[PDB]
Amino acid sequence: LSRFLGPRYRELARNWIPTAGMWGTVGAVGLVWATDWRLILDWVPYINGKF
Amino acid sequence: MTNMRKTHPLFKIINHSFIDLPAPSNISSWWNFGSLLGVCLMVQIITGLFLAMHYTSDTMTAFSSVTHICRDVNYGWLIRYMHANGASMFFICLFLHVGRGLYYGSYTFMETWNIGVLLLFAVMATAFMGYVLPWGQMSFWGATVITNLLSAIPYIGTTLVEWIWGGFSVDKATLTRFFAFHFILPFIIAALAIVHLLFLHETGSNNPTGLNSDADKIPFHPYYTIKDILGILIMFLILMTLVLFFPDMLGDPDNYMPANPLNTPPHIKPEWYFLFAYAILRSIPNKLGGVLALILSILILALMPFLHTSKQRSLMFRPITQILYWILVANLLILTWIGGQPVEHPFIIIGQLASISYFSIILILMPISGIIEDKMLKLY
Amino acid sequence: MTNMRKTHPLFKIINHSFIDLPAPSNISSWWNFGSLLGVCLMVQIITGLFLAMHYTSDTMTAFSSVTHICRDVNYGWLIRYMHANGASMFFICLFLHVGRGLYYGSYTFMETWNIGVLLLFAVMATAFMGYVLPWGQMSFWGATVITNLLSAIPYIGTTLVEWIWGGFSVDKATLTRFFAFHFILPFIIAALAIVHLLFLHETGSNNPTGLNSDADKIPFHPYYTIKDILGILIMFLILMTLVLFFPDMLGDPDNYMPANPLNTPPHIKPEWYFLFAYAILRSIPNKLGGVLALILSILILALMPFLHTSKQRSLMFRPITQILYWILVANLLILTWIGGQPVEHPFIIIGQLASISYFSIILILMPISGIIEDKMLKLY
Amino acid sequence: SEPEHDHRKRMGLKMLLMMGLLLPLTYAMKRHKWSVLKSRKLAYRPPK
Amino acid sequence: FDYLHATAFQGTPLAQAVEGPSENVRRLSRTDLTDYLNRHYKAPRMVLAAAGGVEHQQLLDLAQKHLSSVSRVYEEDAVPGLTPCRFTGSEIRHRDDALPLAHVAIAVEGPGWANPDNVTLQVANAIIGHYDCTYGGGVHLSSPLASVAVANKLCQSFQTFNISYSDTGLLGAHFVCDAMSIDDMVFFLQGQWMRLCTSATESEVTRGKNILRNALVSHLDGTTPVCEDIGRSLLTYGRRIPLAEWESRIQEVDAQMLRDICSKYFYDQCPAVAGYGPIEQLPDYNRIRSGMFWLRF
Amino acid sequence: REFGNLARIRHVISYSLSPFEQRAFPSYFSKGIPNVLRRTRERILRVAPPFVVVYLIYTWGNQEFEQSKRKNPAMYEND
Amino acid sequence: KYKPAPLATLPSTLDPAEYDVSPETRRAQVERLSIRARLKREYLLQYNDPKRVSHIEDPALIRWTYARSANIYPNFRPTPKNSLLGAVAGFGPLIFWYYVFKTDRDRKERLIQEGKLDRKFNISY
Amino acid sequence: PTIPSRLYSLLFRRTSTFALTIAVGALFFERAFDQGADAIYEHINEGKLWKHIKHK
Amino acid sequence: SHTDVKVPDFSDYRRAEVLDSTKSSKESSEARKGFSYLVTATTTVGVAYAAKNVVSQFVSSMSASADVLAMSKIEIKLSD
Ligand code: HEM
Ligand code: HEM
Ligand code: HEM
Ligand code: HEM
Repeated sequence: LSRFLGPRYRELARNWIPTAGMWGTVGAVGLVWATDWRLILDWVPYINGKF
Repeated sequence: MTNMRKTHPLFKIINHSFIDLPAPSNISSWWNFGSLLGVCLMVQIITGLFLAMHYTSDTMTAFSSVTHICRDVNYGWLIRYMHANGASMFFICLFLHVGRGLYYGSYTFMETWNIGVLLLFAVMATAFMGYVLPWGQMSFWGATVITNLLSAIPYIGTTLVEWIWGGFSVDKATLTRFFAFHFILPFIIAALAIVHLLFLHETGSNNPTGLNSDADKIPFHPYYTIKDILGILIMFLILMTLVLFFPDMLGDPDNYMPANPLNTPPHIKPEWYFLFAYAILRSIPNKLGGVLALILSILILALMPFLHTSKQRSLMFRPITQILYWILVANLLILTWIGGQPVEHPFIIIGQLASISYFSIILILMPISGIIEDKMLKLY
Repeated sequence: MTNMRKTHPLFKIINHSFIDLPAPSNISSWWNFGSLLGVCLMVQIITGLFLAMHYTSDTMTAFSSVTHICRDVNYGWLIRYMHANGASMFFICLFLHVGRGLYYGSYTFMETWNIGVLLLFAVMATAFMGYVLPWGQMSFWGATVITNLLSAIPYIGTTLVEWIWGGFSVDKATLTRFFAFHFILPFIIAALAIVHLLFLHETGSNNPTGLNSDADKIPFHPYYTIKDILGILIMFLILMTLVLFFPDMLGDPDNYMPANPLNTPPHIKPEWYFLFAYAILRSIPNKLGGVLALILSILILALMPFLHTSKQRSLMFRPITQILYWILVANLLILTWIGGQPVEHPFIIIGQLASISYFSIILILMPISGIIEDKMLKLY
Repeated sequence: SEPEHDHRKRMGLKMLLMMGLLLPLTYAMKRHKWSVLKSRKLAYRPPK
Repeated sequence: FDYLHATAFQGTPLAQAVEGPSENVRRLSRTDLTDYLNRHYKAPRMVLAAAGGVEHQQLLDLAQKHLSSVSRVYEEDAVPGLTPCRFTGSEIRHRDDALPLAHVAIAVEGPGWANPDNVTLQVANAIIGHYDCTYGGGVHLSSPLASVAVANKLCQSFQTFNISYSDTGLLGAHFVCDAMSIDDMVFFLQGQWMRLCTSATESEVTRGKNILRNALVSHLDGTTPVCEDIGRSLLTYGRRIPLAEWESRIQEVDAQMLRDICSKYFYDQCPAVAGYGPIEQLPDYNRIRSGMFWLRF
Repeated sequence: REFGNLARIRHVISYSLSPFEQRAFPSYFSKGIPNVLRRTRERILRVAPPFVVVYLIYTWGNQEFEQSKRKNPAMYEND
Repeated sequence: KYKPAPLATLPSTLDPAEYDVSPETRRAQVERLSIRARLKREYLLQYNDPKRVSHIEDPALIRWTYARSANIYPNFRPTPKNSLLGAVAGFGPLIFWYYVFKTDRDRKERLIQEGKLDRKFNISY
Repeated sequence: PTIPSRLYSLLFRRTSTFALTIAVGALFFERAFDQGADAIYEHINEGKLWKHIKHK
Repeated sequence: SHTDVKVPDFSDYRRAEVLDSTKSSKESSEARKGFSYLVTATTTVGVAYAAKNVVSQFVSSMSASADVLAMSKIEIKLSD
């Protein structure tokens, strides 16, 4: 924590922001695709009709 | 020409784990409880083997199959009451094992402790999930109350509770679900205990004094297998005193009616190892806060690797951390009594104050107690 | 920083087992059947785990619970017919693994083979204990015939018959006891598979050439993991074509009648993997000799490490022993065909000549073929 | 006997089309990972 | 290095050694050597480097007197021509298990001389650095591959190289290791390479830029290696780049710039692998490729 | 039993190439079917006449069951 | 650049092998000019001989005619690839157009014998 | 650059882009494959199923 | 010695964009990687279908039965 807070670790965290955020969207889109949420799948126009 | 216990590979891992494992010589009777949990899990598995051979799982004749076991099956009463009081023996050995783990500085065996609390979650789940299976009024309404308190979460709660029910209430699919789960879960508990022993045997065992025990080592055989046999004989003394003299004392007498959904018991109460869990769930007035206090109460002793602020390992040389540990187990006993008591003014304020004080001991006061130990012994 | 796969002990077990295992680069599609047996045993455990959530074991409503699985619960027909056709796939992969072990001369892994023979005993035990569980005519009378075969043992055999029966006939206690045994025995098979891997991993793995091949060794990952994935997908193609297109041609049609002791089927057979077992036990008119020939015909694979007389390990460079091995495979197919019909002319003669040929190929003919092979290829 | 029968043939056709669209691709993945051993050429260089 | 040049550029003119094989030494007569002298020793492919102590007008008068009219026009107007050589990612492994120390090199094709990014691939190569077992830095050495190697006793030496040719280079690491830690050295080398390639820091690249500035001025200190730099720079770069322009190319390099052009020249690329010694605990080439590209990013 | 201490092999080299730089199917449909026919020719003389005799004894058994189920026209036809 | 093709080939002026040539390649070009000079001088001597009244017997054209006519079966070797591809190219479309002709004529004979197909004005069949 | 080269350079070289391509193609494969499989199933029996006899 | 080692002719195995020695492999490197990872991703979408759909069948089988869904609807109290 105290050894993990610093300028170099903040720059490494800034370097690891977009791929971990994209992995978070991977987990969110995979959770949506696994559970088939009715609020979210009714907004995509390819699955717009009834499924 | 060659040694069989270091040549033959099953005998090599049996010899390394059981025969000349480097173990500290100064461990007390409280270190016997892990092997007591192993042999108690084995006697729960073998009594469940000889119990499920005459058990029929459906709500028309589950209780009739239980009474057929207790009356018409030869020596079936011994198997069923030995299984129930061996679940009680399993949980008092588990509670003394986790009290030893909170006491003697073994938070720091981190992967051992994390797969231990995964094992403890699975043991509590299979204990409730096998307590449904006699199909009494108390078992059915305890199943309804414990699964209905999982429905407090919005947007996933009613999907989760019709998923775990198989209907609008507890029924035939719920009982066969819980019997299949109660078969499958203690074998993955036993495999988790095997890899828990592997994560222990990576770094050996520890002493009551919190020191590096590498200077003084004895073999596990025959120095600890005869202490294992003595612990097994005193555990079988208390377990056989529980089955052959007081069979329904630790159990609930209200379970021994046929199950009826048209009426309710005058107070609803789960088992004695779930009483502190039910008191912590009853302490929070919000129901989602109660189930979050349930999950955080079981999971908060896994944060004890991260709550080691003291430079001394064990609590043997920590005198007021010992005071906070015995007031923690006093809060656990008061929680067990409060969960045994029904929901009345003023048991609720006693349960609220004792749950707040128990979370203050396990979260706040014991790290600052370790800080004031290392301040009073001039470490910094 | 440190290497996690060679530092973490739970990762060290999977690194020594499935990631950085020294495996030969030679090995064919026949060597994929061990991982296919493990994966299909895991899907049989998962499939029966999700099949026992609605199954009720009693003498009245077992067939009603099986048809409640088949048509009433959501998509339980796929799980039930997947369990039946995956028991068929379990025995397909087990018979081809046993044929691979005879095919490529891996009798020299003696304790590995003996642990495998104890797996074959336990797999045949849980398959017989699981075929009774849809309580039908074929299941009832097949369990009646196979558990009535154990009365041929003198002076203790009928006491063993009423011991495993739990009463005067096959009944409610026999069905719930076989349910308990059928649930518990694949975990014994899984622990025996773990010690099968443990006895394998020090002696190494065979190759089709049949040599000590430690010069040419590749890691298990990603080569044999991707060959495992390809074998899993072709095994699942044969398995899903077995469940979703041809679901009841391996299964007997008389299982789908409700069970009744008043009416017997005219032809009594088990499912297809026990047909060579029934061909062994129908050949001798002395039933104690049939039981002894059955236990000898399964245990003769365990005695097969003491019939390795040739100086070449694999059978691939032994063409006379290849002739005797493929006539052994065709004779086992003759046994599998002849086990399903009633004792008529000339089927008793065909089964008797097939049983004495099945013993004579293993006992005398293949060691004297190894001796003739060595004397023809100048090893004397 | 079979109320699942049309759903069984529908899920079997879904399995057959997904495995026709899957199995040569994972066979190509196996052959792609095994091309190193399938073109591993050897030589002997003795010290004479 | 000769095995790596044989297995990295197979089927090309860069596969062969500088010395030539023993079946080709024995047939070299005088007329083939004077054909080679008449073809490849031509005057505008030749520079005259002097370094200090000279005067350039004196050298040009002496080159007018002596080294003028060597040879300019070819025989049958048959010009030699440079070709873009194919880099083939491959594996050669000479297994000698009685030999004591395993020398294993792993190299990716780098951009070469005339491409301007030899400074940024060299500053990545100098962040990775070098170690030999006689270095007394110990565990406290700055390069983390060398720190891990002396922490858990992996290898005797490792040297990270940027050998460049015209449009084709080998940049990689060659390590002298034992028979029991080639898997550890390969895993920690690819982990340090792609920890550099994913999470490059400003302190790491200013350490590398400082060690490159010191390495270039320590190389171009002496008269004989500064004449080596004058001749190599005049044959390859066309002009000779002064060190002020090398400093201006070094000072524009940052960690973001290093991260993307490392993603150009490092990430998911098939390397060439050579090994002489006990090469049993080298991983196979699919494990080299699975240990290249990262499970997280 | 790990890598490195398996066996001593000296003076061997092993050329290789990347998975990416070669075709995933190097001459499959032509020049793999001669290899399949050569392996089939190599092992079908030791596989096949057991399978020829299992089809022969299958045909003998089914024909003998079909003949023995049907009654004879010789005995008890003239009483 | 300009990508090559088997049907749209690389020209020799854009070819990379014309720009990196060797003295053995130049000696090969000199020997190709020498053999073209020998064949051109022999052809031109036979062209401008006035004693010649017949045509020019072209030996390479006689060689090409003999190779395309009466060398193929003396230079046959039966290979499995040639046997399988010749069996496919000599048998395959006969079974294919057999299936086309028999399917169309079974359809036509079935529709005539059932009466669905009508020959309204079909006098010359 | 050719046809697979740009999609390798922008959505296949990073493992997060690889998994996002896998998940987005998984959702599109779910809807398109279920539509195509039910279309070829109702083409292999139009009038036998409960759809197209539901007029009663 | 070491200089007599040459890698042999890999023309029967290598791809047609790598088969010429006058071209570099970095031009077609993205093409071969985007073909083989397309093969890998088109396998993995079917593997994700087989791991989603079978898990959904097992989860819906762990859910409530159709007989329980038929019996859970109450009797209609109607107009009177
Ligand atoms: C119920 C099944 C359990 C079994 C069979 C089991 C088994 C064992 C065994 C055999 C030992 C070594 C003691 C000896 O042989 O002398 C041990 C120690 C240990 N166990 Fe467990 N254990 C169980 C539950 C748990 C749980 C739930 C935890 C987590 C709180 C845990 C944490 C530990 C720790 C930290 C030690 C090392 C300190 C000590 O030896 O007392 N165990 N266990
Ligand atoms: C895999 C091994 C096990 C099997 C096969 C098994 C099987 C059974 C069966 C058939 C019953 C119902 C009969 C009855 O009413 O007592 C039952 C009840 C029960 N089991 Fe288990 N069990 C196993 C392990 C355990 C374990 C490890 C525990 C402790 C956590 C446990 C706790 C209980 C409890 C509390 C009951 C209810 C006792 C009662 O009220 O009658 N079981 N078990
Ligand atoms: C219970 C089901 C079984 C499982 C899960 C199983 C599992 C495995 C596995 C994972 C392997 C290593 C992969 C390989 O090298 O093929 C293996 C190999 C082996 N198994 Fe089994 N096995 C089973 C049944 C048997 C039986 C019944 C035998 C005895 C005939 C046997 C004997 C062997 C032998 C001798 C080998 C090593 C040589 C070889 O693979 O050709 N296994 N088994
Ligand atoms: C521990 C995991 C297993 C459990 C809980 C289990 C449970 C069951 C249950 C409840 C049934 C009756 C339902 C039905 O299919 O009609 C059954 C049937 C059956 N099981 Fe298992 N089983 C398991 C593993 C296996 C294995 C490994 C085999 C293969 C040896 C097997 C072979 C069979 C067979 C042949 C049937 C009868 C199939 C039929 O005709 O319906 N089971 N099992």
